[PDB]
Amino acid sequence: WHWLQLKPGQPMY
Amino acid sequence: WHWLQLKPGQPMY
Amino acid sequence: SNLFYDPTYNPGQSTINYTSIYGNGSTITFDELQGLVNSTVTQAIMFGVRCGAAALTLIVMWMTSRSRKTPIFIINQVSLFLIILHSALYFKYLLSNYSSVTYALTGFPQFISRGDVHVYGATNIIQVLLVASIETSLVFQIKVIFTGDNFKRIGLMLTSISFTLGIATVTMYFVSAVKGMIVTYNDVSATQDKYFNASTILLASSINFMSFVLVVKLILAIRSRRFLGLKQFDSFHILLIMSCQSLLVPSIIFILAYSLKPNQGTDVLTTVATLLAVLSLPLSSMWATAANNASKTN
Amino acid sequence: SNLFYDPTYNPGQSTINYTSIYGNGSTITFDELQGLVNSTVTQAIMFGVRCGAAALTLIVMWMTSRSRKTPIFIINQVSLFLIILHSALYFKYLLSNYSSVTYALTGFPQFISRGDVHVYGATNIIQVLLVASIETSLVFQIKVIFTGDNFKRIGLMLTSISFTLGIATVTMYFVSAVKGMIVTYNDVSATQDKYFNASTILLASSINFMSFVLVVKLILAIRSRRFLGLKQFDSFHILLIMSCQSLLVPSIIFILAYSLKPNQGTDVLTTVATLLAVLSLPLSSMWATAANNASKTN
Amino acid sequence: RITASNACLTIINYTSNTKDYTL
Amino acid sequence: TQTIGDESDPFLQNKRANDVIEQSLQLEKQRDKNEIKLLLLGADNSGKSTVLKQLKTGITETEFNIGSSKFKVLDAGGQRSERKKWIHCFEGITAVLFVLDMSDYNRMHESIMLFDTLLNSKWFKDTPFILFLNKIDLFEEKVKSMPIRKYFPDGRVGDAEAGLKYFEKIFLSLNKTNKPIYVKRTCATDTQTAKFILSAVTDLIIQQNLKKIGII
Amino acid sequence: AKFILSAVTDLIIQQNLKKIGII
Amino acid sequence: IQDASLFQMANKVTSLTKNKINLKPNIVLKGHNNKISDFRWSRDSKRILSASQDGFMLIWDSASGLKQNAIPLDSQWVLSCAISPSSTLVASAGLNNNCTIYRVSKENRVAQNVASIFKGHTCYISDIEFTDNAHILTASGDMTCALWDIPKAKRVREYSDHLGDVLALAIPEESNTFASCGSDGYTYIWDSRSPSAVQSFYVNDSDINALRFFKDGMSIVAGSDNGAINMYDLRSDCSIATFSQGVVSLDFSASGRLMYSCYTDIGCVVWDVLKGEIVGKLEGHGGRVTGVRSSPDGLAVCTGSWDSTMKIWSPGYQ
Ligand SMILES: CC(C)CCC[C@@H](C)[C@H]1CC[C@H]2[C@@H]3CC=C4C[C@@H](OC(=O)CCC(=O)O)CC[C@]4(C)[C@H]3CC[C@]12C
Ligand SMILES: CC(C)CCC[C@@H](C)[C@H]1CC[C@H]2[C@@H]3CC=C4C[C@@H](OC(=O)CCC(=O)O)CC[C@]4(C)[C@H]3CC[C@]12C
Ligand SMILES: CC(C)CCC[C@@H](C)[C@H]1CC[C@H]2[C@@H]3CC=C4C[C@@H](OC(=O)CCC(=O)O)CC[C@]4(C)[C@H]3CC[C@]12C
Ligand SMILES: CC(C)CCC[C@@H](C)[C@H]1CC[C@H]2[C@@H]3CC=C4C[C@@H](OC(=O)CCC(=O)O)CC[C@]4(C)[C@H]3CC[C@]12C
Ligand SMILES: CC(C)CCC[C@@H](C)[C@H]1CC[C@H]2[C@@H]3CC=C4C[C@@H](OC(=O)CCC(=O)O)CC[C@]4(C)[C@H]3CC[C@]12C
Ligand SMILES: CC(C)CCC[C@@H](C)[C@H]1CC[C@H]2[C@@H]3CC=C4C[C@@H](OC(=O)CCC(=O)O)CC[C@]4(C)[C@H]3CC[C@]12C
Ligand SMILES: *[C@@H]1O[C@H](CO)[C@@H](O)[C@H](O)[C@H]1NC(C)=O
Ligand SMILES: *[C@@H]1O[C@H](CO)[C@@H](O)[C@H](O)[C@H]1NC(C)=O
Repeated sequence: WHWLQLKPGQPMY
Repeated sequence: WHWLQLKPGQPMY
Repeated sequence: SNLFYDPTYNPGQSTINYTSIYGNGSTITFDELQGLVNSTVTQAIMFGVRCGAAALTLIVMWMTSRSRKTPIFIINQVSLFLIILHSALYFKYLLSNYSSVTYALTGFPQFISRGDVHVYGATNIIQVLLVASIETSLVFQIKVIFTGDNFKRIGLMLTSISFTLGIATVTMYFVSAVKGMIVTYNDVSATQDKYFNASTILLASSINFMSFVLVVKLILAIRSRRFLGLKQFDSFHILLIMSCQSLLVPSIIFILAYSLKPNQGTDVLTTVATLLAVLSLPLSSMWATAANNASKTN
Repeated sequence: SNLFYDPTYNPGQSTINYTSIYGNGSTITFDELQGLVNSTVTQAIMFGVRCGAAALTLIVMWMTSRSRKTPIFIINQVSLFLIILHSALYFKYLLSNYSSVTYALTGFPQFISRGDVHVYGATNIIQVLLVASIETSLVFQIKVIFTGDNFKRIGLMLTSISFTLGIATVTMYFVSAVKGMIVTYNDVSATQDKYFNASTILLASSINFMSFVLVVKLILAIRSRRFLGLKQFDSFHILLIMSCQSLLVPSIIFILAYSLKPNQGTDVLTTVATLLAVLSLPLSSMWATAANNASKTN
Repeated sequence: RITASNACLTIINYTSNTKDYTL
Repeated sequence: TQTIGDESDPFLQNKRANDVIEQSLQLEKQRDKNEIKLLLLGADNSGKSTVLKQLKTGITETEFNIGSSKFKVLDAGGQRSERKKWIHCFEGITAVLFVLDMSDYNRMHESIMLFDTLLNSKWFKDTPFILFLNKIDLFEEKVKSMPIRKYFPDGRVGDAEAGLKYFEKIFLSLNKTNKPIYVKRTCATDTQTAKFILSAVTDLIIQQNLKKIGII
Repeated sequence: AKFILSAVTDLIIQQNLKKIGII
Repeated sequence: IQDASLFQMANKVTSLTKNKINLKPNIVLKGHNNKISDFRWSRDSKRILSASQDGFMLIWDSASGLKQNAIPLDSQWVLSCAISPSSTLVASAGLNNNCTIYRVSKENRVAQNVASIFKGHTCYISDIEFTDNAHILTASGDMTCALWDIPKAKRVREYSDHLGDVLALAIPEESNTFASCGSDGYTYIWDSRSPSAVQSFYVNDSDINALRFFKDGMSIVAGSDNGAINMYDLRSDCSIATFSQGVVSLDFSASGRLMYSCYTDIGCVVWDVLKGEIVGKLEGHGGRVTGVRSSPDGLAVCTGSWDSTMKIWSPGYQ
């Protein structure tokens, strides 16, 4: 189990 | 214009 | 050409070393770059499945509709069109400067431009509107299934809890979009992850709770239908099947996205879960009209 | 962070130097590497679109089709399931050692697995079965649309020319399959695409010719239907719209796939054109039943 | 004959005589 | 001696007669499977003869050879009150042609009831219908004079096209399962009526094979 | 009876489902 | 008079068995493709004629299973068939207004002989029956029943005391008298040498679709579309037994105790005549069972149906 994440410029899926 | 190209191990589209 | 002859050798472990901001060396193996590329490819596969499924549900909803200008028809067309537009903007993000290994490894911020930031903010705005459309459809479903009851005690309370969950997750997606837009407006290499996880867990629990309400109320409606005969397959069984589908399947996909290993690009399984939570309603309307006309034909 | 402070500098022209079988230096720019990754991601996007469109067409066809076990239903289900299975094996290919930048940059046959060779052979077999189902569907379409007419000389000639084009396309696809399979089992860095280009042009010309035949025969049936009254929008107009779509749109996508710039991964647009040539018939059946029950019950 | 009972009698007699139940 | 008798003696003549009988039977069944039959029922003295004549006793097998297709038209006649008994024979037919004498009001009413019963009989449930209004010129002449109050429940005097459209709507409002029904106004000088029957038969076979493969 | 009240509830939920267009 | 009933007279001896009557199938095969319109036994039990909507009239062999002669027709739309008692003349009519006497000879399927054609009716001809080697009785949709001749080729007498379509005809195997039915229901018997009607019976406002004389020749049965069967006597003008989907065809056995019957949707059924009760329904046929006729000798029974099949039963006296 892990927390979901973005990248620096990734939008919000 | 370009004839369709298959990479050396690519399968058929 | 020294290493071609060797029958046993692992070129996945060999060292790519490039100029970067941490230093001129910056060594990394081929397997980690291939993990990055497989993450981007898996994101592209899931957003392609999203875009294709929404495009064909839009086409079939334009063709297989008995009634147009109906409100749920318009809400579903807005939902599927926003899925298509968000998937298009995500395709334009994946083939762009941010996703590229020219910026995913070498963190030079000159590669990024203001157009990519505008596209980022546009994609976040379209996701906020998509969550608003999804919660609008779910609250419309609950508010139309809970009309008609003569004991409006648990019904109004459940509808207000559903409205509170819907406006709560739309507000959480909105504040996540504004917080991400200001932090990208300040520094192009900065990210916020808490509000995203909050809004995603709120959206998953919203779909789970409203699907629970729909399944239990459809079970009670089918039991009240068995009092009036009617042990035939009907529209209410289609509604129960698709409601239990939206209860079980995207919950399992959300649990799978939180459960699998990170850094393989499978975190966007929440999109496929959101997609099936959208498609629970148009495919049930298609199946309901088809079963109605096929039962009148048979 | 010496060049991180630098406002203007181009990392796309910055040079990766890595080891390869052709030489120790093997300098490359980031533009070439991101060209490789963008081509792989574009292939992933189009094949996700293909897989999602075919999967949701299979689900809606299982929900909204009146008469199952009809031959065109079985041919459509087989062709859509072969698009899904082909797309699934192509997903298995894109995330693997053949498409990876480990092999596409460093020509190491040690990374090539024989399980991947089995995947390659299975993909070519599924592709041949897919083209067989497509030509079966289009030959069935002509062989049914030419029944009824009293001068069975131009109709038999056009049906035989269609069967000739179909048998030629299936045989050329099978020749391409075995001609690639025996060489890939022999040498993992060799290929044969001229037979593949011939079979692709045979498939595009088969779709275009049988769509021309269906468009002309349905326009003649519409003009001969207007002679008997019957000026309403009906199933024949739906068939003419879908056959004109399968005449114009996949031929334009084939022309674009042969027209756009190479090494961009846009060459798999032929799979979207064949996808729409598949989907012309289930959407026509959906529209035809969903406007026939509308006109004849509502 | 005018009476129907003789008609019923000749029917039942003609079906009764020359019969068997060999099965 | 009324047993099966498989091992009977003169079996050579029996097996030299049964096989020539069987090849004759299969020959004429293969001959009469390809043909397309048209019923042409109408009613007595309705003017079927005029439309069949410009197309070109009892039942008249008016066979045609258009192309590779070999038509057949059965000129029925001598209508009788119990046609339902022998009407079972024409299950095989592709279509019924119907002829209506437009000017005759009582024959119009009786033919409307006959059209309804033949339209919703069990035997013709598959088979589509073609309708011919035989007296378009006589109805255009006599629609100005004497409107009949059995027709027009609600319908002005107007032209004849109004009223004619009422009739061509009430004919089309009689099919339960929406079989193909084609309608035509034919006159004694109607040059274009063989085109109608050929177009109707081709449209019939197209809509009977595009719902047998499954495209509709 | 509760027959009639349940049937009225069922008719109203079915009619509002049909008006809002799920059915 | 009316008080005499066959069931009440037959109360002294009821049925012996009511189940499992022996019937042995002999043939389930045909070369036909359309529904059997009519089939009829020759006067000797050797051969049976049959026809369909296809062009052929077939002579079948009762003992074996294969076909002796298959005669094509001038008119494809045949409703009835007949064989002369001399078994050299064969007859057909229906939906053509013409009765056609062919001659079967030289064991062939050529149909080389159209001996005579009769154009006297302006309506369909429903029933054909042969009186002798020379006469031929047929009944039409118009009221006439004509007895043509093979040498003379003209009518002798026309019995037209009926209104409505005449559907069937009955000749006893033995005086020389016939009977007919109609839509406006009547079951007159005629001596067939005078134009007047000898008898008449109850109308019951129904159409009558099937007529058979009793094997002794003194009784008559008449089946209808409402499922009713009448059992009148040739004499005294009294109704005897009502037997109440419709009756398409009837026949008796050689004994005369059980009546084979054909119903519209029930199927083939056997009735006990004395008891008046159902014994031994025959569900063997796949399609709608058009007709049943038993043999003159009585050893066999023949059944025909819409599924283009013939079923020859051959019981051990049933
Ligand atoms: C009938 C309609 C309502 C639905 C079906 C059509 C859409 C699914 C298609 C039609 C045109 C497509 C677009 C055509 C071109 C582009 C540009 C493309 O841009 C890039 O790839 C940019 C890459 C770079 O700049 O390096 C991204 C996908 C997108 C928006 C496509 C997204 C999918 C779209 C909207
Ligand atoms: C009834 C219709 C409308 C919807 C049915 C959809 C399901 C059949 C799909 C959608 C979500 C899918 C799942 C999404 C993701 C995964 C994870 C995937 O990858 C792993 O588990 C990784 C294993 C490893 O590490 O090797 C395996 C398939 C699975 C369970 C999929 C199985 C098929 C599922 C349940
Ligand atoms: C129901 C289905 C049939 C809807 C139709 C969808 C497709 C027609 C769309 C969906 C995704 C689209 C693709 C998305 C992105 C691209 C990349 C784009 O290329 C670039 O812009 C990259 C340039 C670079 O390499 O820098 C060319 C069009 C293409 C292949 C698009 C072509 C049209 C596609 C296949
Ligand atoms: C919309 C409906 C009709 C179709 C739904 C399809 C999805 C549920 C499928 C299609 C593509 C699938 C994905 C394709 C590839 C991968 C990568 C795979 O991970 C790997 O790369 C392999 C494991 C490893 O490398 O350790 C895990 C499953 C996953 C996410 C799959 C999960 C299930 C997905 C999203
Ligand atoms: C009839 C409809 C409802 C079916 C919809 C489900 C499919 C669209 C999904 C279900 C399971 C999926 C598969 C699950 C796992 C994989 C393996 C995945 O490859 C890997 O995980 C890496 C393999 C490697 O290491 O080479 C590629 C996608 C694929 C085939 C997926 C393709 C899409 C599939 C077939
Ligand atoms: C069932 C029907 C509705 C399908 C309709 C499909 C079209 C809307 C799609 C199919 C293919 C698409 C095209 C595929 C690829 C391209 C190239 C793409 O990129 C470029 O032109 C490259 C730019 C560069 O050189 O950098 C722009 C969109 C375009 C024309 C797409 C436009 C939209 C198209 C025609
Ligand atoms: C080659 O690799 C080194 C790392 O060892 C890197 O610093 C350098 O920029 C690369 N390119 C050239 C042209 O030396
Ligand atoms: C990558 O780093 C290693 C570490 O010593 C070095 O030997 C090698 O030369 C570097 N690669 C290139 C291309 O210079």
